[PDB]
Amino acid sequence: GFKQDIATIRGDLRTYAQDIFLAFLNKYPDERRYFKNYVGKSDQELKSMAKFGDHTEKVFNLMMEVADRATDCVPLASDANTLVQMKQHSSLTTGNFEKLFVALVEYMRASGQSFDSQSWDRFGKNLVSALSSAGMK
Ligand code: HEM
Ligand SMILES: O=[N+]([O-])c1ccc(O)cc1
Repeated sequence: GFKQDIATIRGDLRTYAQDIFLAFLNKYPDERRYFKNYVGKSDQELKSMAKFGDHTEKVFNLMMEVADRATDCVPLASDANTLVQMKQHSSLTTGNFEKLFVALVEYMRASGQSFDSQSWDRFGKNLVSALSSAGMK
């Protein structure tokens, strides 16, 4: 289930982080805008860049901490608040997050693997709702 999926992702965090983020950027290419140093680079080119891997790992690390502190896929209001208040997120809406979680849920379905995709779908919805509540537009 959802706890096991956190263990699976954490187990190979850099590979899942890159694979899922790239699925996100390729599914929603206008999102590439917020990431000026990833513009005009192939998946392969990006996976060779230390800093691409480092930033995606830090994002998915924090995402896995928020997932782990959640109860029945409902995140803490304080985790939501952390995500709205970070300077790096100051020009984002809930739609940016929605799209990430649509990409994460589609990756999992398309994976060979028994991910609890419906739980990640629900976690994404709950987090987008909590982010709104904490004042993100
Ligand atoms: C659960 C979802 C997300 C989490 C946990 C998260 C977490 C983080 C973290 C930890 C950083 C700092 C990275 C570092 O210093 O290396 C960061 C930066 C950033 N995040 Fe997010 N983020 C999320 C979603 C998004 C989304 C959906 C967008 C845009 C569509 C976004 C845009 C950015 C940008 C532009 C930065 C700064 C530049 C960069 O580090 O690449 N984030 N985020
Ligand atoms: O998935 N994301 O939103 C990300 C991914 C990588 C990054 O450096 C910043 C944000």
